[PDB]
Amino acid sequence: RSRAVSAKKKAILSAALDTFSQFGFHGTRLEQIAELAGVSKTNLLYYFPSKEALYIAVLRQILDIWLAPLKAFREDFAPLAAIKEYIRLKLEVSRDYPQASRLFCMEMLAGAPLLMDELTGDLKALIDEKSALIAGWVKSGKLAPIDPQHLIFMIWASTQHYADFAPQVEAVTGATLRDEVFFNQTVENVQRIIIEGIRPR
Amino acid sequence: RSRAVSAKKKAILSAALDTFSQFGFHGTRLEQIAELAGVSKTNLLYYFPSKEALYIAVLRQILDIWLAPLKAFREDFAPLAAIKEYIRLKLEVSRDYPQASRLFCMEMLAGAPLLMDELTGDLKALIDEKSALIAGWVKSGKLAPIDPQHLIFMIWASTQHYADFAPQVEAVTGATLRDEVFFNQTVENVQRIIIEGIRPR
Ligand SMILES: O=c1cc[nH]c(=O)[nH]1
Ligand SMILES: O=c1cc[nH]c(=O)[nH]1
Repeated sequence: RSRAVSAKKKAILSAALDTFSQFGFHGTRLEQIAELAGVSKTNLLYYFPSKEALYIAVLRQILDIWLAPLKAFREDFAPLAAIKEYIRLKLEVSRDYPQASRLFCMEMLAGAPLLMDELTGDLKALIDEKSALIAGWVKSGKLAPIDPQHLIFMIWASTQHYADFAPQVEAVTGATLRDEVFFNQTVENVQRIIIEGIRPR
Repeated sequence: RSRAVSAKKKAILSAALDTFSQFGFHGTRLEQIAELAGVSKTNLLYYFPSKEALYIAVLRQILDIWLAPLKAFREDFAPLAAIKEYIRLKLEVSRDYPQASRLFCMEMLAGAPLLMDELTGDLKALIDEKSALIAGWVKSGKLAPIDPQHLIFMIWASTQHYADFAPQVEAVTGATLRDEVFFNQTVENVQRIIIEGIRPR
């Protein structure tokens, strides 16, 4: 129920996200997340009883933000239209919450030492469910023949690139996703290549 | 053509790759690399005169392997044909050099503090050139109305994804790129999407 209690959790998690994304799992101290969140170690431990708990809690939060649109897919959506929106939402999150993207990525680079079993469990189940859905777009003629998972990965890869690889994107273009023009150019290009790449012909 | 020299340089670069990717730039000490490599610190310093130099060297290796195919591009090439093969080769290097790929990615996550000059200098310079080429194919009607820079980033993103997000790919797929049937499934699919997506119509 409680909004106060949620406000406090979100503050700890937000503070945690920022520290972890700078110092890493092993480099980060609970003492510092507490300082930045404006709460005591005791209070932090009361909500997240181990650094491992907290860290997993922030990573899960990113997944929920990311997977929302995909969880929202239903058997009778217009597929191409749904995918365009998913791409858009994913690029919005790369612009808005790039440190989220970065931490998730950091954890991957280390081998998902903490998040692995979460990927093999909840994530896989969710992807299996929506792969079937997509295969059914394919089976019914609404999409070109494409393997669902590689398509799902492609959306993830191509949208997260702009946060994760921002320094390189900036290096070559002079721009970041916070330039409204460049955001739009990016959305148009990622959408076109992907969507035209899966449009039925 | 000097036997023990060649061998030490390789021992140092490999030791450097492994150590940096565990502990990061600042977590690493030259002593560790030297130790791991079976050379003294002084010896190492003759091959590479600072920690910064060594680190740019390992990342410069994977940069040259990645870019090889792109430097190859010329005005008269069949554009689809060439993009097809580029995708194939990029995924090959994801299969074979995933640790190198991961380190490049980490440097990106860090803001590219140490690599920026390379990105803003030589790499930009190259991508500007090969952008012009690709820009050419589009102008002449040989490709769809695309922005070269973003097509290149999607190739990078989708192909490097299978190395950098390998645990997640395996998590949902049960496969890695070492599994031949998965490797081919990945290439066909990444190719199918990007290629169909940039085909002129
Ligand atoms: O959107 C998502 C969801 C899970 N993993 C990702 O890399 N991206
Ligand atoms: O393949 C490449 C080449 C340059 N930079 C990347 O990130 N990937």
